[PDB]
Amino acid sequence: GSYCDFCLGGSNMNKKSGRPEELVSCADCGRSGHPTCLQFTLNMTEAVKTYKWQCIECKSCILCGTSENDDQLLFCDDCDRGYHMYCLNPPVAEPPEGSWSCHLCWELLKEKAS
Amino acid sequence: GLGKGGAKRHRKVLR
Ligand SMILES: [Zn+2]
Ligand SMILES: [Zn+2]
Ligand SMILES: [Zn+2]
Ligand SMILES: [Zn+2]
Repeated sequence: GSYCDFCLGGSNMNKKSGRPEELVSCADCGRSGHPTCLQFTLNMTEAVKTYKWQCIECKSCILCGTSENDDQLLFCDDCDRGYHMYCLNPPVAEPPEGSWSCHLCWELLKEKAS
Repeated sequence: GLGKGGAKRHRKVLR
């Protein structure tokens, strides 16, 4: 069931669009969101569709998995995987406060391109 | 650079 935390409809019923969609259900508490509503992307939506995703309230560092220094955690808005900027492989300073694509998507990126 | 925020996104800002 669940519903988008923006319209509170469902993954087959948009409350603000009157049409079906597919929310993002957290694998910790169980709250959902419309990808289009979260400003998500296809890789993120797709990613989060098949795996955990975990709402931001239950977030964590795929790297650590403690969400401790979330002040550094990087929310790859391309699957949701969170990494403390200083946890990544090619660490960053702050910049990915929104975009970012983590290593999963990236290596998938480098592979995607041609 | 602005704090308008088209939606909210993750990041969790105190609950
Ligand atoms: Zn929505
Ligand atoms: Zn949650
Ligand atoms: Zn970490
Ligand atoms: Zn990613």
